[PDB]
Amino acid sequence: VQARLNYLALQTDVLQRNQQLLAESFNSAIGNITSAFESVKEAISQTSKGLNTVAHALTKV
Amino acid sequence: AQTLTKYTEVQASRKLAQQKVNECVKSQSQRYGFCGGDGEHIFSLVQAAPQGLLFLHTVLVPGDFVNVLAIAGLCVNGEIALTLREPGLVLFTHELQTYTATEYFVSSRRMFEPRKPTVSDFVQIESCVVTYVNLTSDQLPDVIPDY
Amino acid sequence: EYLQLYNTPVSVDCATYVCNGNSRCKQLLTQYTAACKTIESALQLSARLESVEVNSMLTISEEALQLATISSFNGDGYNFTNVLGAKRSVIEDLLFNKVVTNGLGTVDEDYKRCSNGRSVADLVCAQYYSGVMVLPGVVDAEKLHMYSASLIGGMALGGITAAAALPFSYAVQARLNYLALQTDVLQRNQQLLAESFNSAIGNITSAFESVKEAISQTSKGLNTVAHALTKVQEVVNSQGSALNQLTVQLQHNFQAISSSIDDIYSRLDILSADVQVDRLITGRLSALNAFVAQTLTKYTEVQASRKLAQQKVNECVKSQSQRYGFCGGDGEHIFSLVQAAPQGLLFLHTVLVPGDFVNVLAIAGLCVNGEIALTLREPGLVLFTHELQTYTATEYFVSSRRMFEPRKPTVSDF
Amino acid sequence: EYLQLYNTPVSVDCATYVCNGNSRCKQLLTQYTAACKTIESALQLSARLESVEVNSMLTIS
Amino acid sequence: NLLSHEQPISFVTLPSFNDHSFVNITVSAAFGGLSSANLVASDTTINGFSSFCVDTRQFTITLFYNVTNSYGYVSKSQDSNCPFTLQSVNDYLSFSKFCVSTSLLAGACTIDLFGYPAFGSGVKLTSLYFQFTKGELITGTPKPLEGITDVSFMTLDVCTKYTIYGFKGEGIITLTNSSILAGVYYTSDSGQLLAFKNVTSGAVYSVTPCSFSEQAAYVNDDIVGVISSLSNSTFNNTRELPGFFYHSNDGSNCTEPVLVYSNIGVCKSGSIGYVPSQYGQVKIAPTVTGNISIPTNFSMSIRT
Amino acid sequence: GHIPEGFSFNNWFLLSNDSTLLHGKVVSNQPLLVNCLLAIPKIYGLGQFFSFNHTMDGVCNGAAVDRAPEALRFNINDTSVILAEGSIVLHTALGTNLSFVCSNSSDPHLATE
Ligand SMILES: *[C@H]1O[C@H](CO)[C@@H](O[C@@H]2O[C@H](CO)[C@@H](O[C@@H]3O[C@H](CO[C@H]4O[C@H](CO)[C@@H](O)[C@H](O)[C@@H]4O)[C@@H](O)[C@H](O[C@H]4O[C@H](CO)[C@@H](O)[C@H](O)[C@@H]4O[C@H]4O[C@H](CO)[C@@H](O)[C@H](O)[C@@H]4O)[C@@H]3O)[C@H](O)[C@H]2NC(C)=O)[C@H](O)[C@H]1NC(C)=O
Repeated sequence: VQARLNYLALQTDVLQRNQQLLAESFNSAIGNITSAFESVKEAISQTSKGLNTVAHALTKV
Repeated sequence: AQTLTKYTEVQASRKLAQQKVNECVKSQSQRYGFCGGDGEHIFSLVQAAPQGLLFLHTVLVPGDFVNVLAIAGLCVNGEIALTLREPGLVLFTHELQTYTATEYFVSSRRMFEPRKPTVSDFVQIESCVVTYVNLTSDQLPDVIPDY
Repeated sequence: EYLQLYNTPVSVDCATYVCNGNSRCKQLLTQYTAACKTIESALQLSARLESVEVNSMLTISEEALQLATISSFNGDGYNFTNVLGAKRSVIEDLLFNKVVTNGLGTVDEDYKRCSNGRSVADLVCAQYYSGVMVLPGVVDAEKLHMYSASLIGGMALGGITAAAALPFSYAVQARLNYLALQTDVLQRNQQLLAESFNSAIGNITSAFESVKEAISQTSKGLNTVAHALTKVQEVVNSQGSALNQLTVQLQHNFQAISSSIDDIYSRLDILSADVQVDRLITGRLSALNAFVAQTLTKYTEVQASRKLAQQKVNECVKSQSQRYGFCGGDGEHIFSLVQAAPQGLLFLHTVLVPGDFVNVLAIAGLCVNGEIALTLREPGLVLFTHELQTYTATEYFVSSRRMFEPRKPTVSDF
Repeated sequence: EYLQLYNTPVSVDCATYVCNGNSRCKQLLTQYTAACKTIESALQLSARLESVEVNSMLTIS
Repeated sequence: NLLSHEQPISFVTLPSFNDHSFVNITVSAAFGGLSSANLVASDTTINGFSSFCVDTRQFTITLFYNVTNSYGYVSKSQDSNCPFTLQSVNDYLSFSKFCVSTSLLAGACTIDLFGYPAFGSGVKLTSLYFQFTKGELITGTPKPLEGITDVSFMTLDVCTKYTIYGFKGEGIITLTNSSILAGVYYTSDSGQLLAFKNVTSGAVYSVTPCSFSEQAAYVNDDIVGVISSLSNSTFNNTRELPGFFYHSNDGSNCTEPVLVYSNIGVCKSGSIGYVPSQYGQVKIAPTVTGNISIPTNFSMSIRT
Repeated sequence: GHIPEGFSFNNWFLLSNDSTLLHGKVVSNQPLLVNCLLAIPKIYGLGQFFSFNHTMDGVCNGAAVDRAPEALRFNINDTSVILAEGSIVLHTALGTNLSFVCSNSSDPHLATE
């Protein structure tokens, strides 16, 4: 993931936890797509129904 | 007719799925929104789904922006004009309210990743231009440490 | 280039189409198990999918839209007057008026007019009494205008402290740098670019109001405005086709003694009237299944245009494309504008075409003292001399291969 | 890789298909208003679009 | 619409007085035998003759059976090779000519009349051959119906079961001041009547179906509102929008739509509103010398 | 034998034994080829025999064409002109003549409007 960040911009300011705010933002994303794969349309808002999200993926499946 | 048109309707999805595997999953895409819409791509995972693939395009999105005065280039002694080589890098100062400033940095335009300028980032272009900072070889090492 | 984003959705009340509100026919129609469910939900679940796809790719940006719409856009030599508008632009008004004057169904019709018979019903209410409803177009020409201005103004958005629009001669200089690092900047070539674009946009706006008495075959090809106007008129004319053939199948009789159900039930015995109304029910359910098959393939034909339009917005309009021909065929791309068009977007891919070529001797590298071999680092740069008739020469330069922007070599290039 | 560029166009003389040159059938066929217009022009306008879209990408140098 | 048993009849036809003749048909047969019931000496007449052809602009067919079965009763039935039945000819059908005979006429359909004097196999009493031509002038009728300048009757503004120049249906008839200069009736491509003239006065009337199609917004297992052409409906609030009416139990605006289509949003309470365009995150144009902004703290997001 | 372009079509209707076309293009078999146009001033009637086997007579506008008609079009503005006994007689091929007659009574064997 560090090598994949370098293709966007060469990384420099590594001090003060600069990777952990990426890693814990992924943990809290993958732990939310896994809830949409078992929750129900009572918990849907119209932005959570768009062209690149899990409720549209399920409707298409 | 219904069955062959449904194979044709699916082939055009499978050609896209083979592109997303090769450009989002196996490599990384510089194509702005191909891997999962607006953001900067870093990786797509893949999961098996009923008759195809589910792609989990893990994009990067900015919570915050930093506002900086960009400098086109340096016009040293009014004689030699230096410009950054790479169109993906910006030369800047934090000191928005003034045409010239305390100290200078380089970063990508795509992520704020600052570094001090290096003599290998700049090329001497044929002519100076009115947008460039007026500067002297007596103070160019305040911009470029190791000049 | 014209890319269609959406298909005007259509809905049917199958009991009104098949039975004209006759009660005895509705009582027979429920025996055809789920024939109505499998027509209605195919049209409704598809009309919903279009609504969520198109409204979810038309993401406006509020801090970009305020730089275009006010016409306070600093073209700084470039005449954007035809593109912006205060409500639509000059090109958007000419493009609708060249086609939506002969067109239909791209202006949303009102059904309030057709519960009251104080006027004789026209075609678009004779369909409604036949039970078929064209819904409001998936996105209106004001949301579709705001999107286009949110993309034009998105090019002037240099930073979120958006106090004034960025002079467009700077956004074009940055877009030239991704082709070649510009060096001979104290030359007329920025005004050559600007006054060439001023003439090119003057010539597209004239083609939205000129006529085929002034067309030649090269001006009719794959990436020019006459091809876009043929493709726009093919969409606007085609939208009625499946919906007319649905409606005339109500005047077929399908071997029954009449084409109307209250005629049959008011003339045959009630045993034989059910037997003939089953041929009208079977025929009219088949006419709807044929219409659903036409309609779903016409959504699927659009979706590959929408996916391409979204790629061109992300790679040509929001960013810049290094892909050679994707934004408007052969030439170096710098920007594409967008405009609203009858059921989609019109792209104005502004590509740099060279008038002239310099001829120069390219040198692979330097073999210093027969010992140390210097080569350029970057395959985009060529090391050259102007002196073609000899193996070695007066003085040396480096430039891009894509544009002639010479500079002296630096110890950092090698 | 093989990619198809063009589909070999086909045109119909709608009165000749429907009536074989019988004069009294042509007379009847005119009562099916625009039935031949909406077959002929769909084939001719599509054959013309293939002509331009293919002969405009096959630019020789 | 709630007019099922109520709905008025309407009849509109080319202007006529009360010009009526009965086509009254007598069928006679005799029966006998003690070990089974069987038929002898059948005869048929229309107005006392073997054939009749209608000349007056209204007629009624009536059947008289004059069957003398010793076993006490006869049941009677009809077979039609025909687009009508004898009692249905009376129900306002229209024709260009109409002739009836006991003997085969040139283009004719058959009505065959049968009796069942002892239950099982029936016997044919008589055959009626009908020669007719679909048209406008000569109309079947139940009874001689009065009038001086016209025979036609209408009810306007109410859902009616109509015959208008041989078209039949249920609909609302309304007077329109959209005068039209040629013909007598105007039809859709759907083959359905849209308007017609009262040709004696030039006035044009328009026909609507009396149930229109609507879209019901269904949320949480109830119909919370309905989209319509109509100004009145069972819900207690109505709102007018540029293309349609919306009916609901709640006239407020909507800030949390559970359904959207285009820019129309329907809330859980049944409110309607307009839903704004989604706002995407800002992208920064490449620029050389302005005050620029560079993306800094980056979160991560999964797009599926 | 064609009707001139730019003629008004003041009271010429396209014929139907059916529904009437409100607007648009149609291609149809109509009595619009003209053999002659016998124009009579509104202050005169006329009595003539027009035969579906002979050429129409009497001086008539433009060039006369020697064809027997298939249709006769009468372009009368005030219908007071057509109501009299024997105002039209149609001679059927079966040798039966059919005569239009009008009465102020609903019984035909015998007041201004
Ligand atoms: C509304 O519906 C009515 C119903 O009447 C419809 O009437 C139909 O009109 C057409 C004319 O438009 C009539 O068609 C003609 O048919 C005859 C032959 O039919 C005969 O035989 C049957 C017996 O089985 C009889 O019942 C019937 O009465 C007839 O005797 C054809 O002869 C006619 O053709 C002539 O004209 C054609 C061009 O229109 C020529 O192509 C053809 O060669 C004939 O030309 C003749 O005249 C020419 C003049 O120069 C001459 O040069 C030629 O040598 C030749 O002599 C025509 O096809 C049909 O009868 C009517 N239907 C009925 C019930 O009879 C109305 O037209 C219709 N209205 C509209 C607008 O829809």
